[PDB]
Amino acid sequence: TRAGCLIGAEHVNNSYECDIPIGAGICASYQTSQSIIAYTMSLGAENSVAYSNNSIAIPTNFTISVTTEILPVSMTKTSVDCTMYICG
Amino acid sequence: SALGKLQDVVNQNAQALNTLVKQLSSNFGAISSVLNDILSRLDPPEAEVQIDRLITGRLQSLQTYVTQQLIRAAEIRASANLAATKMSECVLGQSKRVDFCGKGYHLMSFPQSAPHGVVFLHVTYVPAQEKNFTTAPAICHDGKAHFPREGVFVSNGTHWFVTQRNFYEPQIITTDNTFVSGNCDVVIGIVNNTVYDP
Amino acid sequence: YTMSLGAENSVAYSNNSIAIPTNFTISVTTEILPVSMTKTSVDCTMYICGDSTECSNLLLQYGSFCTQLNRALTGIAVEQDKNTQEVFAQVKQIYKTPPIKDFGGFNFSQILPDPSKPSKRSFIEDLLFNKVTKFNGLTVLPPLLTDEMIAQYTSALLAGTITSGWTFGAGAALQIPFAMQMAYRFNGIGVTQNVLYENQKLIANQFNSAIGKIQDSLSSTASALGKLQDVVNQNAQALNTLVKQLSSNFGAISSVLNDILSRLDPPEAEVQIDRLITGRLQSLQTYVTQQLIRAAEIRASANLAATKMSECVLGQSKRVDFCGKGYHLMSFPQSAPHGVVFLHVTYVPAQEKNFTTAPAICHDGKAHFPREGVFVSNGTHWFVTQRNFYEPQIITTDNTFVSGNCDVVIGIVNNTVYDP
Amino acid sequence: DSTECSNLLLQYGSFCTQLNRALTGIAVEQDKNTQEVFAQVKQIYKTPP
Amino acid sequence: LTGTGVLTESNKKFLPFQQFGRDIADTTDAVRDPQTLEILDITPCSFGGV
Amino acid sequence: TKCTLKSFTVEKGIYQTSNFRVQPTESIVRFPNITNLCPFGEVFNATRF
Ligand SMILES: *[C@@H]1O[C@H](CO)[C@@H](O)[C@H](O)[C@H]1NC(C)=O
Ligand SMILES: *[C@@H]1O[C@H](CO)[C@@H](O)[C@H](O)[C@H]1NC(C)=O
Ligand SMILES: *[C@@H]1O[C@H](CO)[C@@H](O)[C@H](O)[C@H]1NC(C)=O
Ligand SMILES: *[C@@H]1O[C@H](CO)[C@@H](O)[C@H](O)[C@H]1NC(C)=O
Ligand SMILES: *[C@@H]1O[C@H](CO)[C@@H](O)[C@H](O)[C@H]1NC(C)=O
Ligand SMILES: *[C@@H]1O[C@H](CO)[C@@H](O)[C@H](O)[C@H]1NC(C)=O
Ligand SMILES: *[C@@H]1O[C@H](CO)[C@@H](O)[C@H](O)[C@H]1NC(C)=O
Ligand SMILES: *[C@@H]1O[C@H](CO)[C@@H](O)[C@H](O)[C@H]1NC(C)=O
Ligand SMILES: *[C@@H]1O[C@H](CO)[C@@H](O)[C@H](O)[C@H]1NC(C)=O
Ligand SMILES: *[C@@H]1O[C@H](CO)[C@@H](O)[C@H](O)[C@H]1NC(C)=O
Ligand SMILES: *[C@@H]1O[C@H](CO)[C@@H](O)[C@H](O)[C@H]1NC(C)=O
Ligand SMILES: *[C@@H]1O[C@H](CO)[C@@H](O)[C@H](O)[C@H]1NC(C)=O
Ligand SMILES: *[C@@H]1O[C@H](CO)[C@@H](O)[C@H](O)[C@H]1NC(C)=O
Repeated sequence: TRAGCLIGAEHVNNSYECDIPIGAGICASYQTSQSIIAYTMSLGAENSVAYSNNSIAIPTNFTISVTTEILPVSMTKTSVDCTMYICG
Repeated sequence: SALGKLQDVVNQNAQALNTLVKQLSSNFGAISSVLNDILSRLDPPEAEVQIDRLITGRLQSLQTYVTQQLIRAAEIRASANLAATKMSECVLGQSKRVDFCGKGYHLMSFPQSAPHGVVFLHVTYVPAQEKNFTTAPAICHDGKAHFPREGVFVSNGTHWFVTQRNFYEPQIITTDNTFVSGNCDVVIGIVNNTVYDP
Repeated sequence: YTMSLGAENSVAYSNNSIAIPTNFTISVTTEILPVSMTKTSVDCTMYICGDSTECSNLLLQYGSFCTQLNRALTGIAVEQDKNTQEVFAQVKQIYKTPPIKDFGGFNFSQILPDPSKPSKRSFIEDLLFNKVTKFNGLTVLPPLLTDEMIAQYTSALLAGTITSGWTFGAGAALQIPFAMQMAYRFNGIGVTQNVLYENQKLIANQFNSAIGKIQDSLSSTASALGKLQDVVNQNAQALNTLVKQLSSNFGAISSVLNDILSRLDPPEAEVQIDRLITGRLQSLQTYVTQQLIRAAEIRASANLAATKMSECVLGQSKRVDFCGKGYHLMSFPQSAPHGVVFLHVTYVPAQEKNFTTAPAICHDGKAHFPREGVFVSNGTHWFVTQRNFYEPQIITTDNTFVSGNCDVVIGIVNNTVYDP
Repeated sequence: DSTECSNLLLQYGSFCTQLNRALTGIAVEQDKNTQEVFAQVKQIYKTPP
Repeated sequence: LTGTGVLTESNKKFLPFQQFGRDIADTTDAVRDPQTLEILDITPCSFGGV
Repeated sequence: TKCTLKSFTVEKGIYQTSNFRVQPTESIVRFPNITNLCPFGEVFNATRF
């Protein structure tokens, strides 16, 4: 590979959504006997919108979805005693 | 695996505290790591030499820990400012910022408490089950163009209709949903269609 | 001499004078934003002492500082990878442009990729890539997303912005002609979409001229990509200073471990070894602190760039002076070495004209206020136009709402209102 | 105002050189921050009489 | 000039008055063989974190 | 991996454990030719003392 060479995993010619980032696009995953494969990661699907200046796509239905996301605000506030820490 | 950021912060703080307590019990190039055995089994010169060596080592370790804590506190302050502005712009009001209050059209958000963090419940409006129609920029009936006021000129093949830009709702093309400006000789894509007068 | 703060303009402010523009021009401006730095990971044990077991023993006796430095470097690399992933990979479905290019009349052959290239980039991307220009334990780990993958990400973003517009980032892809998308983007800044369908050729010509001027500026001016070049130079200088720190004795007999071990007796030898080790450890600590500060700055810049992308490329934001100077219509992201380049398409009106304004008019005693217009007049007749484009229209009751009488408003003028 | 101390300090590498570089960078950062915060308009206007 | 690394031939030329060469950094790039007067390049053998 | 992670349960992902480095085998002594030989032959094996 570009970051070296991978010893212990076979190199396949497939392209799936990878989970373990190896490096320089290489990705490993335990997938079928089953073993660790080494394939180039994909960027999603291969959708191709048939664009034409005569048609439009207007949605008819809608699905309400509730998405969550966490965000840290504070930490554990501490205070060390230097005289006792350095010299007990 | 959803609660990752808060768990990562807690684990980082715990690892920092553990490595600090471990570095306190280091040699730093001395003969031992306890001060009593050094002051009791050495002559005063070598005793104070080892003491100042351990003091320098512990001071360097504490300074490194304080620098790491300051960097982490700056990162957490940035994240907290981001969370606060997100709270203010999503919960206290509807935001038109794309991909800010969740992926999709923002509707509402519900904050939730969390240990050393905040959890949001951004309600997103995502369309689905779309269908293609035949569109056109405008129409002209009385030799003058008719651009849509607020809507999209769609057509199921035979009859033309005007609908919202985010929901299919075919309506009769009337003069209240379109405005007249100029003739239909400059715009490209003009189609011939009649308009119903109320 | 004394610096000048600019020109000295004096706006002739008046209570009955307004300036409504009659023309406009599309100006495409660039905005360089760093996304990630080079992934570096220096080995503490190899950098402090090379080929010496006594050095390793003494270093493991000093504590676990090398483990802390390795963990910090791994965290920095993971943060850079996460920033690179969150900046570019905004859409989970790669789109492709159709073979026929009839996008309203615009020329998009300067930013879309061409098959006659092994890297699958564009002309502007190639110019940006051509503009920007192991030893004792340090290594440069390659990034996760390669240049081709970032190019494909940018290509999918351009395809979604051209064909679908902004719905590709807020749900499924909804195809829409480029003329209708431009009209809907114009109808979100104040100006009515009727001016685009009547001046589409002029807008396309101005957009092509702006693209050509941007290409000429990127090809001629070598100091355009200043932020990325400065970041690369700073990283290179930091690495060079870190490497050159080994040629220092730090108050010892020499700077080579083997020379001290073969010339000095074991106690003095280990004394000089401790001196060199603590010196190199302080050097590596300062280097790691500076790298962490720079990585925090780069992460802040990458978060800003990701927000700008998600708010201007995947949609339209009315934030003033956030995406190009002027009314933001659209933007196009472009790949860059360790950076991103946004092609902010702005709406800048020009060629204004003085007009006499008024708050409202009352025809039969009841005041008539404009819905979304302004009561301008050329001295004789009164007309209502838009707020960002001059368009004289007859003052009718279909565009003006009546509320109360003209007895309290200051600035009332008598005028007739045509009734359809 | 010492030469022997200067030599003994230069024997410790180029630390304070990097410190001076960082100080110059901080100064330039403050300058450009003030410029981007206050000097946003490219034409000074005047209030009417 | 002690050290370790792979000793291979290079393409650079040395005038018959110089000695071991350096690089942009403070490491020994190339050395001049004091036996056969040949130009040798010093490259550290491959190393990396597993 | 379980040793450097200090845990018997290891999840998925990449994990750095140590630093691989090729070690040398033998040494090479390079020195110029022996030309300026000290005339010791005419000292010990002299014709007159
Ligand atoms: C799109 O625009 C071109 C411009 O010349 C025109 O010829 C064509 O009829 C339009 N419609 C389609 C479906 O291509
Ligand atoms: C929209 O989809 C939902 C499923 O999420 C379904 O229950 C509903 O009937 C659909 N509405 C229409 C009008 O098809
Ligand atoms: C929608 O797309 C399909 C795909 O070929 C096409 O046959 C059809 O004419 C388009 N328009 C409508 C109204 O279905
Ligand atoms: C299209 O819409 C019109 C509107 O009434 C309807 O009569 C017709 O059945 C629809 N379908 C077709 C194929 O025209
Ligand atoms: C629409 O009506 C005009 C007016 O007579 C005619 O010239 C034209 O051919 C018609 N069809 C179009 C524009 O497709
Ligand atoms: C607006 O200015 C442009 C020059 O940028 C010019 O080509 C165009 O004709 C002008 N439009 C009007 C209506 O004057
Ligand atoms: C678009 O621009 C390219 C180069 O910038 C040029 O070769 C081409 O003729 C232009 N027009 C079209 C329709 O591609
Ligand atoms: C408007 O009036 C001002 C002062 O009365 C003058 O300087 C300016 O040239 C006039 N025209 C425009 C377009 O501002
Ligand atoms: C003002 O505009 C109206 C509308 O076209 C025109 O009839 C009139 O002559 C104009 N007056 C002047 C003084 O330009
Ligand atoms: C505008 O101000 C002038 C004072 O110079 C005053 O004479 C005039 O009546 C004012 N007009 C309005 C509409 O307030
Ligand atoms: C406007 O008209 C009203 C009655 O129609 C009259 O009382 C008032 O004086 C008029 N004002 C002007 C400025 O002509
Ligand atoms: C040393 O001796 C060898 C053996 O003949 C010869 O090839 C080489 O050139 C000599 N080098 C010098 C510097 O005299
Ligand atoms: C003197 O001659 C003897 C006999 O050949 C020899 O062994 C010895 O090395 C010679 N002395 C020197 C200084 O070479």
